[PDB]
Amino acid sequence: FKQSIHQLFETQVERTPEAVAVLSEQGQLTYEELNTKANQLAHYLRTLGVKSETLVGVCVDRSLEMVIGLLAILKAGGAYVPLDPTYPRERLTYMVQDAQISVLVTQTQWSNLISDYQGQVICLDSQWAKIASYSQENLVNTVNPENLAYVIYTSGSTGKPKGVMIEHQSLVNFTKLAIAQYQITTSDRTLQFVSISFDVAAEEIYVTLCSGATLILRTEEMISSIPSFVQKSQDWQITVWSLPTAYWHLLVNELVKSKIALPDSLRLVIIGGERVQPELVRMWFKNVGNFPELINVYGPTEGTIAVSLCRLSQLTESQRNRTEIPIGKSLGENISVYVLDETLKTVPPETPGEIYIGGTALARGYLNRPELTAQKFIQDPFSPSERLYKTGDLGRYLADGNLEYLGRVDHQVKINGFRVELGEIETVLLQHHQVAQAVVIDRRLVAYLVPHSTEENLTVTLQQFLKNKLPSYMIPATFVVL
Ligand SMILES: Nc1ncnc2c1ncn2[C@@H]1O[C@H](COP(=O)(O)OC(=O)[C@@H](N)Cc2ccc(O)cc2)[C@@H](O)[C@H]1O
Repeated sequence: FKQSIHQLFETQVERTPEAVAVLSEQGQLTYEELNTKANQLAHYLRTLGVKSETLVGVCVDRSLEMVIGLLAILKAGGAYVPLDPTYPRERLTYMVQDAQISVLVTQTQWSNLISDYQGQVICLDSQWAKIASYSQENLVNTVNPENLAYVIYTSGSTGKPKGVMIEHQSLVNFTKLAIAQYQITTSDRTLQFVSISFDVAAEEIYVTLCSGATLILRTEEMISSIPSFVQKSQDWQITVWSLPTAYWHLLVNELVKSKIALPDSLRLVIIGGERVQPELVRMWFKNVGNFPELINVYGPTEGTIAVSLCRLSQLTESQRNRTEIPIGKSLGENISVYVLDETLKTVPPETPGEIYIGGTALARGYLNRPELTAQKFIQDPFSPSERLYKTGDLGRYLADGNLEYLGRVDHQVKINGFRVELGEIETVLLQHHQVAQAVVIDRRLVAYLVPHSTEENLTVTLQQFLKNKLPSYMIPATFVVL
């Protein structure tokens, strides 16, 4: 039963055309309108040469336009590549060249964001009268499940980011499994929180839209204070929150310090992205109790958003009084989450080892990084038709069957929720004329360096240098010398 993510969306549109698909502070779209507008744009893209396996850059901001754009690119048969407008010009230009993007779906306010850009550009804000002249009908057969849906960049330890290539089939599998796992229904209202730079945005978007619920797009201003976040969520009657762990940590502190009530519509809170602090888990249970439901979700971008989950509100008191909160069990039967030793053998329960993913969840690979792909995406020695992804994460299965996350073997970390390779930062500082050798460590980032020639504005200088190359969260707050 072959399916693309947009076909899944198209089935829902057919079921509930008049339901509200997407709401922002500025306007809303029904399923039918979202669909017809995405089709107009997709037909336009097809006339720009977009077809299966074509990478299309997306540099939009969180808005109805953004959702139209993503869906249109998928319907046209292309794969989208998020280009985060907050990244420096040099980084975005690099990704555009690396990926060979020749179509860019953007907005006039982000013009001049790519250096030397020679391809086709569509500005959704200024060119909508033209896109309105294209067909409103669903496109047929533009893609197969093994075709790409998105290529998303993540931090690279050798000094540049690399694209993780996700096929429709893994994404459709994730989406189907997640809807059933979360029990999403046509009554739910999901807050879209994270930038499309994080694969978690796809969770929020496609889980919502392919189940018939209402996607509610946040503003920048609503997250800067927890009370505003909660109150706005209450005004919106939000039923599902999807939160980066570091943000939920903040939220828990604030809930209790203050005497803030959760929205009465909220039924489910999904968290992930890093190790949840058992103490804050205990504090959530003491002050909030078992409703809303709280779920800890785990996985790398390379396993299509998530591969496991643990329902924290279903844990016993003593399962929660441990020092590690579990990441749980596989999202589904066709996804394997192994703890293996160094010869790729499974180990007895409660023995630590490295986490490997198998089955439907796997990315195709890294884009234009054959050596890195071969090293991470390994042929399964005991199942030769299949691959395993080496997560770099240490874990162990408990006797009760739940997986525990035990840390990293390497120097990847999370800074303010964002995936960071410390070697990326290290590798980039080296390129500067007055840096001879360098080491960056957490925690949160502190840089350690031996200059060629010191001078007393080296902190502000090296930060200026990094500001034009790396995202701001990769910029160490402090530096150290000797
Ligand atoms: N829950 C949990 N605990 C401990 N460590 C976690 C974790 N989730 C993810 N990690 C760590 O982050 C790495 C993967 O980083 P990523 O490729 O940036 O992607 C993600 O974190 C998300 N794809 C996970 C996720 C899914 C769904 C959801 O609602 C929120 C988050 C892992 O290798 C691990 O180190």
